[PDB]
Amino acid sequence: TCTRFTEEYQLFEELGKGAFSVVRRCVKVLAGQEYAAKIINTKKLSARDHQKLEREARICRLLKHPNIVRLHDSISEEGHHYLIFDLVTGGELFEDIVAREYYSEADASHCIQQILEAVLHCHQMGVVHRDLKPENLLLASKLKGAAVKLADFGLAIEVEGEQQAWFGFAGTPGYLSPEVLRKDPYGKPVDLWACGVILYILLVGYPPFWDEDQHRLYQQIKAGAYDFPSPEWDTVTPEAKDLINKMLTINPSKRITAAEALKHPWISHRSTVASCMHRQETVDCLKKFNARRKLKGAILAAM
Amino acid sequence: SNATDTAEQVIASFRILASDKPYILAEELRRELPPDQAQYCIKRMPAYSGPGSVPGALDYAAFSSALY
Ligand SMILES: Nc1ncnc2c1ncn2[C@@H]1O[C@H](COP(=O)(O)OP(=O)(O)NP(=O)(O)O)[C@@H](O)[C@H]1O
Ligand SMILES: [Mg+2]
Repeated sequence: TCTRFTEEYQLFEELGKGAFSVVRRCVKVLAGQEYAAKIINTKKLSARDHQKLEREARICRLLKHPNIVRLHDSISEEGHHYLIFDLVTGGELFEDIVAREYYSEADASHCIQQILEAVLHCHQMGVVHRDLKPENLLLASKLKGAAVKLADFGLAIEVEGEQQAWFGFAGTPGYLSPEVLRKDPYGKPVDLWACGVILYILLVGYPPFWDEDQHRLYQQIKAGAYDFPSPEWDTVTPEAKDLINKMLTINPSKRITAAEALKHPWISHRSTVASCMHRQETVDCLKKFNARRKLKGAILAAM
Repeated sequence: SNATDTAEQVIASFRILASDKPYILAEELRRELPPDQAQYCIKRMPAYSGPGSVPGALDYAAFSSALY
């Protein structure tokens, strides 16, 4: 009979939607302060889905970092759960890169540094995100230089120190790690593989692994079969390629960690190591990357 | 991830894959989309007869707003 969200917050327009959530702008009425309310209708959830919802809420409460969405409040009502986050208004990172038109390695390095700081924080708190991908990288605001914010802890899991386990087949196909595809025990390194996929896209605007046949895609991932083809990779610094190679290492025990990646010279010495040259082809490809993503989901939604 | 798909986003995405043309071609759909998704639009997109039409021009705009 307690209805604290209904009593104290006013909902406005939809900011986004998930498979089983809607995110609406809300205002804490007494304060006049805006937030984002992630709302899950709980009336028809299975027992396992309740457990996943409770897990996301616990993990979101735990994570306080400048590059991670920040939970303000959490409210349970009869048929609804509300996760109330600080509002981020900059939209998706990849949409912003295209909209601002110009992009260099130095920009990509600054961006992946923030993603790695967020990932490191998760890992230091015993959380593996498992779903790092462009759609979960938001920007804090429309201000130039706004912070990247890692979002959507709906697939995140809790690990104990460095122990690996079969935590299940979860994630998004193009970002899945070899160890997950092999059904091997896994842990924190899965996030660094995904970071390597993201970094590759930030440099050239298309994904390292891509095949319409998903069986073949997974074969390519498991084989680590990516390339740095000419001409676009000819102008990418050796240090950027080196960091990608170390993230896209099939053996998760040899794959670079978030802490180590933050010390890599292309990150830590970005001002002297990363190229400042604008990469027009990268932005043009990213525009098509974003378009293919949108149509893939919209063509399936219409089917 | 955000699952919201709007008509303006779908039309603009098709227009991007059509290299900014006001229509899209079958071979462009086959290059850019999964073979299954490439055949779907090819079967359900009406012929484009607007400004700058060519043989094979498909009206992704009419297709898109029919749904979204
Ligand atoms: N704090 C926030 N501020 C503003 N918009 C937000 C915020 N959190 C989420 N959104 C928007 O809502 C969308 C969906 O949020 P998300 O947490 O990814 O939902 P989800 O239900 O877990 N999606 P999915 O699991 O991929 O089906 C995001 O992509 C943003 O567009
Ligand atoms: Mg989710």
